[PDB]
Amino acid sequence: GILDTLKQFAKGVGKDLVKGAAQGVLSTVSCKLAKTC
Repeated sequence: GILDTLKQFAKGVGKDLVKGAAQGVLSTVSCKLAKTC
């Protein structure tokens, strides 16, 4: 349903964030003075 629909994309504009967190990691996170990575 609609309540699964928004959840699907949310659990994907959340994977992209987990992917964004899972980018460097230490290089990005440490590099993340003002997100210069």
